Amino acid sequence: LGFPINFLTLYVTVQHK
Amino acid sequence: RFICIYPAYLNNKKTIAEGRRIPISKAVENPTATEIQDVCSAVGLNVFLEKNKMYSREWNRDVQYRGRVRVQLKQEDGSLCLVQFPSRKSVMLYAAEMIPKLKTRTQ
Amino acid sequence: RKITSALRSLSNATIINEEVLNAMLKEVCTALLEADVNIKLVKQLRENVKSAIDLEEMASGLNKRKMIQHAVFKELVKLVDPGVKAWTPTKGNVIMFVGLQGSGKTTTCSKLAYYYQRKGWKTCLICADTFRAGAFDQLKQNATKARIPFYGSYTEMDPVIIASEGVEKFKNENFEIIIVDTSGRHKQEDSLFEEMLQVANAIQPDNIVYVMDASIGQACEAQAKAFKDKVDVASVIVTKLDGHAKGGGALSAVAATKSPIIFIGTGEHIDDFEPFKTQPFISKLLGMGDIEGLIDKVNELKLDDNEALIEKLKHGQFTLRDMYEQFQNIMKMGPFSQILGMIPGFGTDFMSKGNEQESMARLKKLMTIMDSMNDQELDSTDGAKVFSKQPGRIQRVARGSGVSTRDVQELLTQYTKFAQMVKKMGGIKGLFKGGDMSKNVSQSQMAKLNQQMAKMMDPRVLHHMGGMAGLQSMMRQFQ
Amino acid sequence: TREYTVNLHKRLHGCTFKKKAPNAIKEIRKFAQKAMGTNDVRIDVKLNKHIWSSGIRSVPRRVRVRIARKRNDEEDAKEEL
Amino acid sequence: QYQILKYPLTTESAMKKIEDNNTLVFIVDLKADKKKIKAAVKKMYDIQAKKVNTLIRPDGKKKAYVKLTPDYDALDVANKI
Amino acid sequence: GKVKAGELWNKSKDDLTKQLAELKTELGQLRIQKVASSGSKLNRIHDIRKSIARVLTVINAKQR
RNA sequence: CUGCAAAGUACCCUCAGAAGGGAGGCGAAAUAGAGCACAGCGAUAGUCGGGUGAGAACCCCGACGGCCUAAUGGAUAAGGGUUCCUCAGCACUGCUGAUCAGCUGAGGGUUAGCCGGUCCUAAGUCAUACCGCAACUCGACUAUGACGAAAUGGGAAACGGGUUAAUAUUCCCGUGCCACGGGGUCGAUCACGCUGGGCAUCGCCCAGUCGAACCGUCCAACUCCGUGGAAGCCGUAAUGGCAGGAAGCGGACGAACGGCGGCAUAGGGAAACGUGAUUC
RNA sequence: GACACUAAGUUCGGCAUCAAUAUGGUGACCUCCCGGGAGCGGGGGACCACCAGGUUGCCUAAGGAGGGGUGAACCGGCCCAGGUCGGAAACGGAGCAGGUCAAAACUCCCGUGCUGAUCAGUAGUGUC
Repeated sequence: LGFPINFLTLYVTVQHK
Repeated sequence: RFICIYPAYLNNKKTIAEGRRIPISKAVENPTATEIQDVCSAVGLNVFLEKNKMYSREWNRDVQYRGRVRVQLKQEDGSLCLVQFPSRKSVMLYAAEMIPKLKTRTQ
Repeated sequence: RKITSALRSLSNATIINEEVLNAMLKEVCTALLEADVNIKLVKQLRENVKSAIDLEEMASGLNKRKMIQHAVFKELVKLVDPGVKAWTPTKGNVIMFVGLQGSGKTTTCSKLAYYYQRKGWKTCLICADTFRAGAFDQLKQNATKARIPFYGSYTEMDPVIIASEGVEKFKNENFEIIIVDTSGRHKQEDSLFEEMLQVANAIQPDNIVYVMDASIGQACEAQAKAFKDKVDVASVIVTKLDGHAKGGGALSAVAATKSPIIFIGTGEHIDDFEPFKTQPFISKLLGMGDIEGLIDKVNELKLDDNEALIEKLKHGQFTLRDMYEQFQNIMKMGPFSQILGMIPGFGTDFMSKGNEQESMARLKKLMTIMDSMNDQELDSTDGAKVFSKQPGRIQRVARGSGVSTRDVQELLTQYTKFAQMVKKMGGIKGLFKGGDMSKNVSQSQMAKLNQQMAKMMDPRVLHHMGGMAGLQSMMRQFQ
Repeated sequence: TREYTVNLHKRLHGCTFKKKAPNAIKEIRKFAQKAMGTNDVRIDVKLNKHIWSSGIRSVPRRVRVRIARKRNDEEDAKEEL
Repeated sequence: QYQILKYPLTTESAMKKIEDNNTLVFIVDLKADKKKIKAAVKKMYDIQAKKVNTLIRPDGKKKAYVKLTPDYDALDVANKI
Repeated sequence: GKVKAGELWNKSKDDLTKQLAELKTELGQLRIQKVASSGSKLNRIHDIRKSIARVLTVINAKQR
């Protein structure tokens, strides 16, 4: 859980300028 | 030292507390800082547009609703730049009257 | 840093090797100093390294290449420290913080005070750095920040007076851990080193901690030796490890004092003291020091969770929006990166490899947007839906949070994607349940059911396992 | 919550005899549903055992049943007496 | 030319056999049989093979349960890979 | 790929054998991670096999 | 015959749902959006609560009520071939439904010196040689060789305990072993004792009370030797036996998947961890 | 003793409860100025709603300026974290969430007017 949830959260913030 | 003219000042759709500075009878639909600058610069007034500034009493964040316009009244020595423009009220009003004439509005 | 790549550089094929090694050795060895350049040392390391080889082999059942590492890593700790503990406190403790000018003594004293106050001890900070006039105000302010009382022992006419007032204050305020912050001084300044020795004989300190900056160079050896010979000093604090200095000074200090390195100073924040020891540098240094990190994951998570100290808030009750709670973890999951975020994407991210904190500042801004939402929207089974049916609500939230309409829809879209791993099954709902009836309590539940009897180290282990929001997914995949 | 005497069992004779027990169980459910509008029809096992006492074919002509209503939604919980 | 050993078989069951009965499990070639598996294993891991038991599959490979001597003992051999 | 036919013929009879036993080892270690995580890089575990085939082919052509 | 190009459908509503639908977006075109201009049977069976679930008459828990007793129980041959176990599912299949499955998908699972194959030979079969035939992939005899038994022919050697989601006399622990009419156990019943269960006016009713292969030892029957010396005696369920020596007495050879001791301060069991007997 | 009538007691229900004014507030909106580079600082008029306790109409069978509640996602007023906007700053503004309320609105319970029914059977008077 901690991986995706945290990684998607991470990947989203970077991509959305 | 130039003065400040926010579209809220010339908006007939705004109440007093919302930032209107001139009588509704003379106010205008939805003046845009651009239009304000375009009519002022075309009278011999020295003015520059502060495109991104936003009026504090303006809850909206859109574009048509923001920006600021700066006009030079007096000159460093003291003489008014244009005799017909003493106060700020003078400019506001002059603007409120000329915008509903801009081709872009009569269209 | 770019040697820390020699690491995976380097892991690849195993069709070549010893050369691979010595190069890498030299390569690594280059990016450092190297031997004989700033000191002298290195020969030693790069030696000891070798030594081993022609005396060992990787226990079978394991590719050599790897092993090499354990040893590399292993020597690396060895060169900038190797640690386990922590200090053993008694009824009454009086410690000194000593070291070169600018090493981090005053900040470390405040960190120690906060660390132990949380452990239930009565701390008293003693500002005895008189040379620097601004220095007493500095510790006074830190004391206020951590809520640890501060005595500004500025009757320096005799150590005896300092002892008198420290004794009186400790008694009247039931202090049981006195931390004496001394002024920075050169290891060769006879008058000041003599003053430090004098202060020590009068105050009767248990522990004398040498605060050493991680960036300290070749002179770390002479500095550690001089402080040790003149003030008896046992134990060390290695500061500024949040920088990129390799930290070899730690090995130098360890080698000549034989006193263990109790704590690591990471950041400038009052709670950024820890503990990790040489393991994390070892990890540092490797690409796993986003494995090692996930100590930080665990170690600092038990933090969650106990007695609701988290200010109810944190992941806990805030945990309802889970969505609110997930934002806190991502908040503390920023915070700051334990391992590489697997993340599931790349799309510009434009390097997007890291910023912390910047990552945590983002979660905070999303939190401020949700601060503009109301209970109906926050506790709704599908908060995104409540705004699809009533788009007027979007406009209000944006107004109150000083954000744009698009920013709120973005948060809503992100929440949607979040709730979906969280959804990844079952999504929100099974995680919230488990999540509202469990999560901590739903590891707590588990915490209460499968602690008991476990010592504190054991409970942190268990808390890390919980943690897991897929450990249940691990366990069911296991089966 | 009250005590009631279920006949409707008499009606179970209108079905052949080798199946009277299941018919019984249904009649009790419908009886308690009715009279007793606010009464869901959970039948405690005791009642089931009562009817099935002498086998599927030899149901008694009557059973005394103690039943309880909670008021809101219309449930009922019912047992033997 | 084909090689005898393919790869270790790691599974729960293979672990119990390693820990408690001390054997190693491999995937391999079947037609290695059994002698060949015993020799190959020895020469690769430097050990003494006491017995080999073989099964075809299904997988399309072959599985060999190779039990080592007590002094070799097996947890260690497997740990280095 | 990384190992060409010319380079194999270039090598001595002894260097082929040494190169051979080297490739086998890379292979064996790839298969190892092979059973318990795969680091990798599929293109190579396949190349290792072909490389080995080439060497053996050449050893045969040359007479060792 | 997707399309010029993946532009192969973002976002939102709905739903148990990465399904589907609505809305919307792309393109000249989406009617170009993906294989794309149900009782009958000697087996009449459920009912009440509860669990899970979007959904429960039939999926699971408990209680009550029943069905099968040479079988609806246990172990297996052939044959099947992964149907086994786990997890996720429900468009297909299931005489209704299904959250269930022998279904769909993905993973996992079968471990041997002492179990069996393998070895031997059976009825018989094939091959080579010989000979025949127009000729052979054809044909009988004779030679030589080989084949021909997995429950169920012959046969070197393993028991007890433990362990997995799924194997087990194979793995693990310990120990053992090999090659180079009459006799009588299980079961069943009876008697009495011990353990624990049920029922409750009776004092009865139920279950258990265990423990291998193997190693060692013992014997009946049959046959035979010595002694002895029957002329009517010995013996059987019955036939029968004898001076070509009967009974008796003493010996030799000599059985069980049987007894007894070990194997076991092995294993197993919540506990007691029995003893005799009958029919066998 | 038994009945009646007026006064009247108990209880559970029903229906219904103005208008126009002064002074002081709060709020909203409009309209004029002065000052200022912004956020603004300062001052004069007008209208509407509501509140506090205060009159009176010549007003109704009654009509007290009573006591709660809710205050809605926003859409009443205040105080407004954060964030936002103006500002180099100091600060100031708009303002969600949150809190709050003599004074948007909406609602109860009081009292007060008639009013079914109930219970009591006392107070008087009258009859046979």
